[PDB]
Amino acid sequence: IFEEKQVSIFSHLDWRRRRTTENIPKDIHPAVIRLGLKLANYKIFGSNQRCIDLLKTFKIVIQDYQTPYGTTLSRHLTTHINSQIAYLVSTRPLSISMGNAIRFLKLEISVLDIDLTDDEGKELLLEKIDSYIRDRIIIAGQVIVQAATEKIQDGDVILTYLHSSTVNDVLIHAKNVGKKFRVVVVDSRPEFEGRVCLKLLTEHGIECTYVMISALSYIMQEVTKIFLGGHAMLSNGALYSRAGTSLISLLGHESNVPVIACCESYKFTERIQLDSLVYNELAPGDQLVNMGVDDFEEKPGVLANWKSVKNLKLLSLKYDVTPPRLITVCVCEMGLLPSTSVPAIINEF
Amino acid sequence: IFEEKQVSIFSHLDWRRRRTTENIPKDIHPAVIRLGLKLANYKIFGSNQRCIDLLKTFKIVIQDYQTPYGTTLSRHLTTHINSQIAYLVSTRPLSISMGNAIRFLKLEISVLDIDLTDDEGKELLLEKIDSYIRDRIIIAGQVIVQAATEKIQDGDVILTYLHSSTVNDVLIHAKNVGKKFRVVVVDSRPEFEGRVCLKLLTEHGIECTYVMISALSYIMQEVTKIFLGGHAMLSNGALYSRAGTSLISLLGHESNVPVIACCESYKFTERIQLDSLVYNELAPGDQLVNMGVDDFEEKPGVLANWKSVKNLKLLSLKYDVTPPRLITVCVCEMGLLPSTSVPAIINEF
Amino acid sequence: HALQAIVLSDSYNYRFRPLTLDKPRCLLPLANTPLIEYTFEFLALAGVQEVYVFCCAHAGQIREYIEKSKWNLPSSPFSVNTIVSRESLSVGDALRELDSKQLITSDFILVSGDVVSNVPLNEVLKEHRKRREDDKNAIMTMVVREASPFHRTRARTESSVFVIDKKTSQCVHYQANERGKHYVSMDPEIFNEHEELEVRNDLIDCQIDICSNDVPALFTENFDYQDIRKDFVYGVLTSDLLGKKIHCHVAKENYAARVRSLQTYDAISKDVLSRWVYPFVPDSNLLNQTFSYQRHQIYKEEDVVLARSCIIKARTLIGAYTKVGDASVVANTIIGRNCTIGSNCSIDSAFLWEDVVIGDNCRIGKAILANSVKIGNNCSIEDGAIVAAGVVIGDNTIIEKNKRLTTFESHSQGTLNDPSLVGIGGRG
Amino acid sequence: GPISEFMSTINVEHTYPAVSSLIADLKSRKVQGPFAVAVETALVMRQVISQTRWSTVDQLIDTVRAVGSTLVKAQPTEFSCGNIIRRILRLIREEYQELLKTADYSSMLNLLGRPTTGGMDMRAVIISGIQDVIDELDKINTDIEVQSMDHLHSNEIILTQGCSKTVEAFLRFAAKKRKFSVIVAEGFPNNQKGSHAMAKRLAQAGIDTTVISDATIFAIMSRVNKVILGTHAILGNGGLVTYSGAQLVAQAARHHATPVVVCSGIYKLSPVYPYDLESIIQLSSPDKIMSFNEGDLISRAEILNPYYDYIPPDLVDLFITNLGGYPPSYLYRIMNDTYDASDTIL
Amino acid sequence: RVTLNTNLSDAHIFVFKHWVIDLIREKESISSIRGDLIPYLVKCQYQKSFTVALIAKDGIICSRANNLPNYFELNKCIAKLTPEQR
Repeated sequence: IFEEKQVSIFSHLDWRRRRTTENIPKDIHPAVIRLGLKLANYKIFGSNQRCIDLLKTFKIVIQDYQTPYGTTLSRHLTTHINSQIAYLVSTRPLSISMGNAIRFLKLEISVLDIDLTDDEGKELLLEKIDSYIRDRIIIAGQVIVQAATEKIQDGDVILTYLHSSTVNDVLIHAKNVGKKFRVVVVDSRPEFEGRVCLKLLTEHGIECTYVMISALSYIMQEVTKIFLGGHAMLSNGALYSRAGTSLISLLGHESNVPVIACCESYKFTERIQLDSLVYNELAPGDQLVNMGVDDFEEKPGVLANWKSVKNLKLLSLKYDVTPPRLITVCVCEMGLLPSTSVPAIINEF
Repeated sequence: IFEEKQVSIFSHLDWRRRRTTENIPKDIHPAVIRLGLKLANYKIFGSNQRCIDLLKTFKIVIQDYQTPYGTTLSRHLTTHINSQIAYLVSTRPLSISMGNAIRFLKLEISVLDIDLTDDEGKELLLEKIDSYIRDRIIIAGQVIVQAATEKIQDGDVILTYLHSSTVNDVLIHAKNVGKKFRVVVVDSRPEFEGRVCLKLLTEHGIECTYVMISALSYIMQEVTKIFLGGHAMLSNGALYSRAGTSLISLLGHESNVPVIACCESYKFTERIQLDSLVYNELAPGDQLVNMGVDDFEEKPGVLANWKSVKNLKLLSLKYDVTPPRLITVCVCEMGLLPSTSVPAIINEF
Repeated sequence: HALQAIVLSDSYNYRFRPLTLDKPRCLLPLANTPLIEYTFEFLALAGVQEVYVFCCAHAGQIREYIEKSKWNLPSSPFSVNTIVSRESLSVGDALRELDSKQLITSDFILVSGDVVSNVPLNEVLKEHRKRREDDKNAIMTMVVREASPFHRTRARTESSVFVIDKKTSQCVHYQANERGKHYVSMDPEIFNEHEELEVRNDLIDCQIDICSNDVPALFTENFDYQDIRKDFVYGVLTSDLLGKKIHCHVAKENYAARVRSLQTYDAISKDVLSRWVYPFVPDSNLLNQTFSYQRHQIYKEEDVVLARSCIIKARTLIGAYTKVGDASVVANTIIGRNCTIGSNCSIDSAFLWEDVVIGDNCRIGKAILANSVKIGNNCSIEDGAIVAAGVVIGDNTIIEKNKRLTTFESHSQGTLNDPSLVGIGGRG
Repeated sequence: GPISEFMSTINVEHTYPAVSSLIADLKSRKVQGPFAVAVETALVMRQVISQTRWSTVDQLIDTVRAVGSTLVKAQPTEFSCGNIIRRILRLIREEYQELLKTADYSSMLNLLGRPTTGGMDMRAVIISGIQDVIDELDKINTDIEVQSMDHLHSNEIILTQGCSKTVEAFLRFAAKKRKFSVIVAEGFPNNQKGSHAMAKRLAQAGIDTTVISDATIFAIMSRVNKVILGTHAILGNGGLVTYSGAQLVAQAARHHATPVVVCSGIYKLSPVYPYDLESIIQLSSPDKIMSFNEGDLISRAEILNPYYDYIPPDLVDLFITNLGGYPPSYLYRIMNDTYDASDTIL
Repeated sequence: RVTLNTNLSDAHIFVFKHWVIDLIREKESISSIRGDLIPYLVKCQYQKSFTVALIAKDGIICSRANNLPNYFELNKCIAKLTPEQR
């Protein structure tokens, strides 16, 4: 139990990670272990890609699952997966995409017909997982890409933030179909995921400009359109994405630049956050220590001993909540919709 | 230590008062004592009258003041005055108008350049106290009144909050010159000064409507003009008046109603506060116990034993910082000016 | 600390030789600024207090500029003297000669050609100094810049394989990257006294060397040495010099590079338009120009009038008093003071120095036109061209593919007047 | 009208060695930042007044204006230089006008009214006034830090960006009595190293310091009581030339209704009207945001690193100066009592 | 960039993909697992009928406590193993 929430505003955020397989429970599937290691040690691993790998992992878990004598398949498979989840959660907090897919899988297990034999039950679950990835993630993503690349006019200067697989695929596809444009890649500390983006975009021959988020004001005067890949859309219409995304949207608003949020409908949640502190994810403050424009290359930082230093704390939040009034349009597989249509789309399932 | 700055956002506000004369220092002049009682007791007078009475009392102080011949008038009159001030500020925190008249008197204590027989020395001093009271307060007030009155048009529905001498004079004068208008009086808890206003204005035969501050939104739809008296005008252009004044100006702004601040120049201050909490005056929490319709009629309240109840605290601030953007015009004896031009006037003295 | 530096000008003078006939190489403008000034600013940054410039080709005009320069003033950080010796000096020849004069006092900086850099050599010196303080058989530490192997600024000369002791930062192996050389052959003895080595093919060999006072004498001895890398470094490693050690300082910040080739001249110059070597940037106006930076890296001096319907595109630098015609395009191009561009032209990836006049309907690109060159109307020029010293081209002529013009008496083709090459103003 | 005219280079070098050395160091970015440039310029001016010989006030004025024009052009976005010049230029003018008649209102009324030994060895007096500037440039951090007991209170949360000796002195002074919290957004890429160092010094004073990335500025903004920023310069329209990313703090503050307080000495106030921001914003090396060893990336992409950021005048709520606390609307009167409004263009 | 080390000795700890035994019955003048190790080769023509990503091999270096006695380190390893009191 962790209950003590003290003066610090960040105190409630869970900071405990598991980077190794030391003292691991014996009931954890090998496929889950590998996923868990990739989760807490990867650096660019899209929210979509996280969900896809999770579902494909659960497929292996279910396939190899043999129901015990102490229960039917319905009641205990949820227990076995609950163990796999708890371990995965310990490595790194679940994404909204992962959390939603989990609620989906748990549901279909409970609505499994008991008259089905265990092999028919497993076969069916794998069918629906296959259909979930196919429809809700892949096809939905394709629709978003085409619908969003539609809004790109010749002469546009598209701003993007960090590394968004959705936005990346939109920009690339735009280049392919013959759209004439250029891109502003905005990057940020503690980790320069925007360089991963810049590499991908330049490899496809897309004309790019690379700046830090501090130079936002300067570079915003060249931007015609802003494209954002989301982690989740809140039910009040707010966009839940990485880092400075709200800052991009805020300064984008002041320069009359349309803020376009691209998010698959399966990443819509019923949660509504008012501030960016209540639901977030802490990143290790040690990332902020070494500063000279690189992640692991080493030369001693001024804040290296910050844990030992009294009253000196470092932290980097992974996400923030961009208010709905700063988002112009939400692009999903349902088409271009006002972001306040999120809870409406949810009921349509 | 004499200090207590804790988690309570009201912990720093001076709550210490002197309600009786018990153990009163010996060197305090009688006229100062009675002023100390009336300051700490009366519900009836504010900054303008506080300043006038303060000065007239100090003349009596200086008039009855006898020079010791170990020193003479210039070095020691300022010390004797300081004694009277220290007692007065312990009965009730000094108003801005009082503090500014204090700097005036203290400055003029010093500038007399070792000159005169003392009696002549007293003689002038009372002169610019007489003149300070004349020019800065009374004459200026009359100027403000006629400056403000000519802004009143036939058919106006004018809102005054509480009981303000300056605004009351404007309204009374307005009907005397034969202007057709009606007054909306907005009152508030704990004590109801708006009644004293309503009493006064109806005795001068002015058409009046009376509502509580809770009914502000409702009654505002009838209002065409809002007139405000000020305890002080801040150097950033903000109005520092009674506790509910900002709410008057805020809802007035939302209904496209002009907010007219009427303040004498000598009540301008160099002070700039960004919120209503750093500089304010605490009113007795027991005032909030009385069940509402009347005050001091003795009704017990559920909250009567709030002093003994843990986590239960009663609170009533006396003052309120109204942001410059909510004040339409500031009416002083210099004329109708943008409120932001206050620090300019302080240079023209 | 009294520091000195030796600048081998006139070194790569033969590479730019349709040019370097009127001016010298070190007086050639990179971005409307003579190359010698970049070198001087870098040395001044390094804290050099004494400069010696070996030169021959137009050594008079060189010495004149230096005489009338920023660096001959009382405020100048160093004292610059010049050395005139018989042309085509090798690095060894200059150093051997340097020894006969006992000019070298303490540790010194040795650069060949012209260096464009903003690397503060201050810390490299103290590193070199303290390294000598403990052991005096360490005679040279080479400043090199980290990079990627295929890096654009990493050319034929800069492409070399280094093997450095990861803790002592001592170079225990060097080999230039030649084609047909498919291997790295190390003598196994190195491994029993150096044991965490790092083989590096990612470095840029700036050839900015910090040498000790021994080196000139060490060149009097071993009189067969000509190139600072090819012979000297090879000698220390394969033990022609028996007990000498050399070190590397791999800089991880800023900029270093040398203007040696025509292509390096192009490479560095646009690395300068990009703010890579700050504050040494056109709009810093060190020689009291009037440049201003604008978006998409376009640099404009004052008194520059642009026609409307004119399109100056990205990476373009325009000198003062330069005029461009109607419906003309200038993209990614250096242009000097007092140029005049005709109407309806297209200039792309080209170089225009002072007083260059261009007629109408011209297609210029990937080209160097030296001062005072005048081009007629409807004349087309193409990549690799180089038009030197006021060579005049007349109406309706085509020029192309690396051909080097001159108005002089030597090997490259061409001469002045109306239609040139053909209708030749020289006949050959 | 510079000093390249009215004097040769070698004459400047001999007569005014300080001017030559300041020009060189302003161009080479050796002397750097508001304070360093202010002090150095003021010392160089002391030499100019000491060396220069004139018989007429006007010769002195235009001589200084010429030296000013040249020093300004050397590094034009270091407004601190020209301000010191304009300050002395006014100091000269009214030392003259009271010497003018010891030998005995509105600009709106000038439209209707009357049409139409002085200069030398007031030098001794001029030099004194220059020293008066030096003294005032030292009292800036002390005259400002004292005001922290009127704005910084216990348990408040304060947001700051980059590094400002002024802001730091401001915070720590209140911190030796009152206990509060400070969130420091680093000024990546430029003010990065300096801000981390300041953050450590704050924490060592017991101010409970939090160091965040620049992208975190919005997320934590909702819990911040007050924004206290430093600046590089304050321009003619009351605008702010400040260090990179400071508009992120400004915009996010306005969006969260958080007050923006600016701590700056009056000497950073320049009459230069920002007819532009492009000429204002200087760009440092791309090396700071991208390593040069990224060969593919740097040859295929425009890489920009602004050194400064601009903040519109209406985003600042309070100016804490050495003279005291003033609203942005009062900067108008601060100038007209400091510079002479003809030296605005030097 | 390659880091060289004769300071390192093989701890004979290995872990392979399954197909590496399909790299141990068919191809085999193979020796010793240290003879094996080298001819992974990841580069050049390397013709030899591989069956499938690109092959890869990683090394990991410790700080303390791991090596093997094949030689007479047995004397030293035995000596090295006295972390005991009672």
